[PDB]
Amino acid sequence: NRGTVDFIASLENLKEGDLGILRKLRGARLDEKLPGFDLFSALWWPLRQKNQRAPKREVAWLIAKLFAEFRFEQREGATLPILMGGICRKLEPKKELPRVLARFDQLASLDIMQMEEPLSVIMGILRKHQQVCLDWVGLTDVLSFWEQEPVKREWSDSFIKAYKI
Amino acid sequence: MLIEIHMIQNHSPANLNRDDLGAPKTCYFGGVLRSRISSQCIKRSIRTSNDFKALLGGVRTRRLADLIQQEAGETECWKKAQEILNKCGFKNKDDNTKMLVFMSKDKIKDLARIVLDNSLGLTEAAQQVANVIAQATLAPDIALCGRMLEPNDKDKDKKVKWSNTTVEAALQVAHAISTHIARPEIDYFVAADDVPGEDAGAGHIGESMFASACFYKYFSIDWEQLVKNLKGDTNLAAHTVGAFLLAAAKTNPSGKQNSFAAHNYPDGILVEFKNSPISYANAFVRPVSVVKESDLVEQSIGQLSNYVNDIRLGYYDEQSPVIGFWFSPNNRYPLGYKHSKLASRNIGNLNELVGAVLDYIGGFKWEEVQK
Amino acid sequence: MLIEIHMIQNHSPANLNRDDLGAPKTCYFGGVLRSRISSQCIKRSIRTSNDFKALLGGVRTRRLADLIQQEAGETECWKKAQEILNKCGFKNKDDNTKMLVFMSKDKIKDLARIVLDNSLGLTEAAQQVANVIAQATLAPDIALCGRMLEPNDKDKDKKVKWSNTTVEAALQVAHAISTHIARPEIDYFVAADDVPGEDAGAGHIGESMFASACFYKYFSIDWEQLVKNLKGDTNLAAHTVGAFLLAAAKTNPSGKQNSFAAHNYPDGILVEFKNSPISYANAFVRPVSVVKESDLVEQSIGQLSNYVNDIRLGYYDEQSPVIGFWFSPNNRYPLGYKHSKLASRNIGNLNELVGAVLDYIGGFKWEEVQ
Amino acid sequence: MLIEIHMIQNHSPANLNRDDLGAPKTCYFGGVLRSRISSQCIKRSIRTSNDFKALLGGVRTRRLADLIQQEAGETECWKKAQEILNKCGFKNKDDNTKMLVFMSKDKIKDLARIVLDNSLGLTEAAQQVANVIAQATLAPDIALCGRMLEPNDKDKDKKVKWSNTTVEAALQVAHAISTHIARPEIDYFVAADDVPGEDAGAGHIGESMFASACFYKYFSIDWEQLVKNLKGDTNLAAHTVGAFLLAAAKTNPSGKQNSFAAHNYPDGILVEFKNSPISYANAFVRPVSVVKESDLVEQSIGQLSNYVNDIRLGYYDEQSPVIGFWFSPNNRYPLGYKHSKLASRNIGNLNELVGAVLDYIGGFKWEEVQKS
Repeated sequence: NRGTVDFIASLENLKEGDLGILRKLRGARLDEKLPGFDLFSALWWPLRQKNQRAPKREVAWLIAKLFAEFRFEQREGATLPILMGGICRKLEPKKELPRVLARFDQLASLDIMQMEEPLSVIMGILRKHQQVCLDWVGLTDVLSFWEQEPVKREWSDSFIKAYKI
Repeated sequence: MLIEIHMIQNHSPANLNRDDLGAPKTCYFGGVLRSRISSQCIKRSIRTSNDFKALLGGVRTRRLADLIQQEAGETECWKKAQEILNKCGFKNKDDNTKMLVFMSKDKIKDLARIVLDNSLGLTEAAQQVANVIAQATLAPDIALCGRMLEPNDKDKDKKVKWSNTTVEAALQVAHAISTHIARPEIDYFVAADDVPGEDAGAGHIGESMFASACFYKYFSIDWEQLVKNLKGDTNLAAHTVGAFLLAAAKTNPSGKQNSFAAHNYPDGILVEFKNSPISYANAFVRPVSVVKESDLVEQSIGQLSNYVNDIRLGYYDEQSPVIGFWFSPNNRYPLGYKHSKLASRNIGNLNELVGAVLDYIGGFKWEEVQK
Repeated sequence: MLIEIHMIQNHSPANLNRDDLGAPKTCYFGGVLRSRISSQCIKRSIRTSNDFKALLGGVRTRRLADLIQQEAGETECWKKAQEILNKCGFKNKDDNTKMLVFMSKDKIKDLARIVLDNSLGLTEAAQQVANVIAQATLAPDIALCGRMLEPNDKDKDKKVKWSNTTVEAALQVAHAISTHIARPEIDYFVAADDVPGEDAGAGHIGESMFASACFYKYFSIDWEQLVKNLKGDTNLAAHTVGAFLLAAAKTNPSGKQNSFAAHNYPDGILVEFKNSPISYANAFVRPVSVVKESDLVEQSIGQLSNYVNDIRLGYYDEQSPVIGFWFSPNNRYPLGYKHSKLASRNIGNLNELVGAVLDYIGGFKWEEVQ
Repeated sequence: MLIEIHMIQNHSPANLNRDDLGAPKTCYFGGVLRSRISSQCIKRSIRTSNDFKALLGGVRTRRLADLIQQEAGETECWKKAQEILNKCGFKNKDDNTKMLVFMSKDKIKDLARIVLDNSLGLTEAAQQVANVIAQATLAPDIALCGRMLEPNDKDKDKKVKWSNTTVEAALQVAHAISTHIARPEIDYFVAADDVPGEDAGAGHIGESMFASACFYKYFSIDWEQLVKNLKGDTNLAAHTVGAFLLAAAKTNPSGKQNSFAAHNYPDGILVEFKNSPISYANAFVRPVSVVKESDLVEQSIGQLSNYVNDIRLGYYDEQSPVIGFWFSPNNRYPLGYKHSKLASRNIGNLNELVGAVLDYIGGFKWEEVQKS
């Protein structure tokens, strides 16, 4: 998973100009606004040459855009279901919890190509409670193998384990 | 001979069919979750449509004594009618019996005639009543949908043995599955108070559920069983077929349509004449994704055309060729830009499609058979 | 007969309809993400507009007792009215009934009259209140929107018998959707402290959301049901239709318009008369992608016109003619084709269009029904 | 009666409004990228301007205790004051409150009286503070922009009731949008070191962003709502309208003006009086593509005039006349061409336009409504 680590580290090493370039391209394709294409090609291509493994292009593009919009310090041990469960536990158990849980459970139904806005609402709820960390490497690894059933099983189980305690 | 209709219809965001919890109906097809519309919903929405009003000659009711009184005018016979209805094994729970009864509306006058006169006795009249409900099958809707009625046995009169009270269905309607994945959505609604008060709160807060999808509809009609259901009335059977095609094309289920108004027309109709029924629902075992170079309806039509080509080439039989018509408004959507050969005739007008269907069916004209 | 009004309307960057999380309401149409305006927002904006001000006959509210007490003049007629409403099936919760009640405003005087009378027992007064509430369905907005009322039978007295209350709505409104794909945007704001202190930090810091899109709105009016719900007065129905068209043309939802002010008039309004309702929302299954030469609104009108042409030539029968009126401001945009006209009369005016639809519907004039 | 202002204003390369990163604020309109100045920024620039100095009555602060002590002048009340603020529903956090209080300054001294009454009960003092805070709305800025204030009740008090604290705004401001496509620009900068060394490097290296643009701005004011909000006063309302027009026509945002200095006056103002609010921002859906024979401002004003004339002749009403004033300095730009006359008066001076505007509302004079 060293390629994912290098990808995330290169994402943190980015300056503010190309970060704004990526911020302006939210919800867009890869075939327009050439500076975004050039920046993404510079970010992703050296991973394949040295490292045999590399994250998928759609997953990498989604992660880069989400990082540009929702800049978070990468820290090991801060997976998205755990933080979501910790947020969900300190909620009203009658009305707000079913709504936020429905917004979370919408995520484990789509493909990579349609997860942008359902992930952006989650990151907005995270930013509302002033988070300072997110495991981008673990999220990228989970998003890579999103079609395997034990991956979704562990995602839901980690959410429930963090919610219950 | 069987007439099979396959339709592709993209819908605006709406909730045309929903379960007990309010969520839109879904199903698991091909290992993937798709949106569904129940077949009985489509059948009822076609049956109770304005374009089928000239053919509605049957009522499926629970209160028959009310109809008896309303068709007898002013002479009091409601308790008597309830009693004779109870005698033929129907029970009675506060003016409505325990079962629904399917019967043509023309025979209520006969039931009123038997219930009015005191010349006959009670129990024999009950037997007579059975002989009217077992023979009230000359309705287009009974002929299409089909009826089965099994009365009670713990309160029968022992002299009211029933004849055969079933009608085989002449129309098979499938559940309208979706061509792509399911995308359920929640609409968070509020309902405000017209009179200001102290707080800024509103009268009610809730959430509704809706989804937008492209549906694949499948219908099948058995012409021989249809003309047997109406006892050889080929003219009336052709009238039912034409009116059914018009109503099925030009009507949508009326579920939450005052808040969504998804009155969308089909974007493609394929009408085939066969001897054995085939369903093209396996065209979308792989769900339809979206490419920027096309749209959802065009991709769905292309997938349907590819699977139709596969089916025709893999199950060709020289003994039974199949003749089909493809309809799209003003030929907006052809049967894929790859073959141009699965459609025997390309039609751009719905009325011309109905006329060609009727002419293939029996050589009749539409305006002849409309009355 | 059915009167259909289709609108193509481009809006400034605004947030006209949100949800519990403060994001603009969206949907998934044609397999892609679109920006959505709920139908309730459009209906409420139409109902409480200046053009509909003379026709606001009905009131839907939870505090009916306050209205009864205010109409009755004095103050002591409050708890008694609460008792009558509690015996009618409306359980109270902190000086407020649980359920909303929709009724015409003219019958509140009768309610004050019966409640003010002290010579009548509780149950019969409750029965008369229930009867006059069930029969108070004469209002243009109640006729357009319909009514539902299911009183709580577990709390009401067993001697109270309700008549029919449901009214069939004579109007359908669709959730407005964007013709093109949706591009949500996040606006970073802070609220500045107005006095100096120790730190240079602000007050609040937040990220609101907004988006701009061109919408396709759809309304349908049933003429016969409107006349029937208005107790057979055709002049009131004609005035209601004309005022509804005027209010739908020149009123926008008020959600967060103090900060965005997207008071944009529609750039296309088409009116059709036909016996079955159809929505042209499938004109934009494929999103409208802007090119370097054309614009958004003209491309949207062109695609809508192409789909209208395909429908009119594909679903046409001689036994049901269709007469359409297309309105663009001083003929800024043409619709019917690039060379043909599918609308029987292009109108460059709004009042002339209203006069034309009234004159077709009955020969009525705006100087008589109003 | 609604009074509306539509402004077309060119701007030399600057960074007037930013975001978290530092990029100029953009938006999408008509499928293309634009340059945007947020309406909150325009409202703040108008509110704290020189032409609005005589009307700045209200204050929005989280430091009400400091203002109370400053109006009082003695030390030991201040801590006591925050205790009072803890009982009305303002939980303090690190020497200041947790939420902003927006109220007129003229009532602040009355607040001091409450912390000058040592015989008052704590609950009674909290109730009086809540009442006087709820009643402090007699200022032009609060009337224009409105107020929503919701004190928390988690730890507030018992038997303390808050009156209605809500003012409906009489001012609507639309976000400015460029009348063309947006071309952002990146400026590479370094920070030279003042001391010689062994490497001749720089102290810092970085980037900035900027863009020049022709903006459309839209303001709307409801006259009756403003008069109702100002407690029936009309002279102060006329002063508010005149000062608002003069400030919005002559003030710019103060963001990165020490490095870009884009103090450009507008080259066209449309002032309209009508019964409904209309916004002509749909004119520039097709972006203005610059041709060689003219410039940005002329084509923008021409397209705006085209849309304005088409709207006026398209939504024409009989029982509601439309009176319009068109302003350009010394008639430098008319309403493009291809029209006879659209606005009633083509005024060439700003103060004459203000005088005509005050004359339309009934015939008030600027110098005598200055006295309010």
